[PDB]
Amino acid sequence: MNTVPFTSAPIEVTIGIDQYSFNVKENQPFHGIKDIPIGHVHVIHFQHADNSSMRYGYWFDCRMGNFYIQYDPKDGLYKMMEERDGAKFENIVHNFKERQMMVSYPKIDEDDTWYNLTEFVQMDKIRKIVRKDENQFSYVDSSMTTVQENELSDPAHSLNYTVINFKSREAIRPGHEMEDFLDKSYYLNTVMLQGIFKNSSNYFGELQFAFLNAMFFGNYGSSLQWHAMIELICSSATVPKHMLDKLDEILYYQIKTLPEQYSDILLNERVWNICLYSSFQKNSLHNTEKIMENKYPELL
Amino acid sequence: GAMNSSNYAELFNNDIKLFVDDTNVYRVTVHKTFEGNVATKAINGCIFTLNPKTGHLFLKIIHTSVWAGQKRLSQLAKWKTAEEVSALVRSLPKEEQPKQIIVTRKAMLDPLEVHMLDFPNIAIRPTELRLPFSAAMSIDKLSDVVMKATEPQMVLFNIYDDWLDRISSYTAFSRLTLLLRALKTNEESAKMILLSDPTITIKSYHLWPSFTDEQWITIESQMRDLILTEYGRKYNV
Ligand SMILES: CN1C(=O)c2ccccc2[C@@H]1O
Repeated sequence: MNTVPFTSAPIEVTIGIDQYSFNVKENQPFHGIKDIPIGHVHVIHFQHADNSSMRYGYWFDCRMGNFYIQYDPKDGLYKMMEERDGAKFENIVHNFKERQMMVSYPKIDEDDTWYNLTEFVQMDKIRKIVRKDENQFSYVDSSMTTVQENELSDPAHSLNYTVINFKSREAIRPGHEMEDFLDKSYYLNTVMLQGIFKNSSNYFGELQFAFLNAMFFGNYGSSLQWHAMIELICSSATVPKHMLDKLDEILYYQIKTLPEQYSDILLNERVWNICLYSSFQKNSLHNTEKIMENKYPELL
Repeated sequence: GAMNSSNYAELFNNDIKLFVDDTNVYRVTVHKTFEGNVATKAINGCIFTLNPKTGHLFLKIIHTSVWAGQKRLSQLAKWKTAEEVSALVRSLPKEEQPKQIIVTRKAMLDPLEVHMLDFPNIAIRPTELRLPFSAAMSIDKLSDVVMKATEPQMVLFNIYDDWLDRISSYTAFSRLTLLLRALKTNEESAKMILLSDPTITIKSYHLWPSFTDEQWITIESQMRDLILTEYGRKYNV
């Protein structure tokens, strides 16, 4: 169980750690988070009390180094930094645990939510979507645009999600226009799965990462990507049965965790009604359909 | 963007454009079966592809064999329309290809856009206008060539006859839409107006009677009256 220690908390901020959040007051004795479960990626994220705009945060994996958080008064944000020195880091953390100046990652033993939301998400794939090779952790915020969004402006601050476009030559074989448009299985299985993602776990990992960035940062391009990757599976008549069962589980836990007061902007009415009631897979998402009907019958 | 009355003169500028109407592509009669159920029987249709600046009509005849053994024909018809429009564009020399294709029905947008991916510089546009091109099959010579076709066939016409020798495209398109609107709203009366005098002839290479300028004024007034009468009848006004 690892630790993301903070050097201090100079500005009042709401701090998220995965699906949990804590309020920290200005200059409150706050020295970070302990007992972070090993074996999953994690995200630590921030909303300043004085700018409810720009949520931002850092994706990380404690197996990949000794990360701390230090406030930068010039750039005005809490920054993630790696502590090379395992023993500067160790004696410091040691102190802070002794003074009980760390909050405990508040996992309920029975609770598999975070695993369920991050099952296929790997740090190495995050770092390919979020290109910043000098760090082992990846920064995301509310305003970052996607590569696709940028084709329709700073390339270094982009989310390099795989571009999905249903009215594209990549999506449509010459001479199969109607076939490939109305049944996207070619695009899903040959172009995307076999060709670009290599396997369904990588596909699901990007889908899960896009959802989490939409939920935690309100990142609009991420929400677009999550919906596109759902729609591509649902609009395919031929999908491995194992992917369909896993997708239902994936979506179920995303819909379960979504904040109720965000469903209006996080859920695309057209995609969800098409996927649940019109598409080839309208009868393959039983758990997702049931939680959607009992929680957001308004959208449908 | 969508084509409407605000940008209507754009049809007669020097950017080559085509209207595509798919209303008459998939045509059926509905009848009872021996067992008392209902069945459809297809008859030949056509794609109506019209250059409104020049009058050139590319009438692609859709023979009923196209539908043999196919399911969801109303949906297939839109894709067949898109396939044939794209094939037409590919057959034209580059300097003859349209810069815009305006579809009369919004459901034609995605099929055409997909079939036209190889032509990124051709815009595909809907329209808010309620254009009466469905009534093309009330023009006798067009209906006749569609029904007599025994195989797929493209037939070329100028839907304006020789009018452009004397009037502008804008005026010719207004005259065409008036005639078509009238034929749509009351085919019998409209054809009576055009056809009441058999000594006014139609030239072998024309679709419409050879009205003098002053007879056209009379005819156009009669078509206006027809359309307004029908309008009051529909809405008890
Ligand atoms: C520079 N700093 C580090 O070396 C470090 C390590 C853990 C917690 C806090 C800090 C500190 O600020």
